[PDB]
Amino acid sequence: GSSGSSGRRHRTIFTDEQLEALENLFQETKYPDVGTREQLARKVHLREEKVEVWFKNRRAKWRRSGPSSG
Repeated sequence: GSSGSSGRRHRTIFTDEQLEALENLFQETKYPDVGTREQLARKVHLREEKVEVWFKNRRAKWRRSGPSSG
C-alpha cells in the first residue's frame, strides 16, 4: 500500500486537457487533498484513484532525473 513496491499498477494514456490539469496540480502541490483530487478527477473526466496514480508516476522521474538518486 504505502509504496507501489509489492503491487504493480498499469499505465494509461490521457488527453492534453487531462494532462494539463494533473501537471497543473502536481506542479503547485506534490500531494493534493482528497477534496481537490475528487473534484479534479470529475473535472478531467477521470477517477480519483487514477488521478492519484498519475502523480506517483511523475515523482518517479522527479527523483530519477534529479540528484536525489545517483
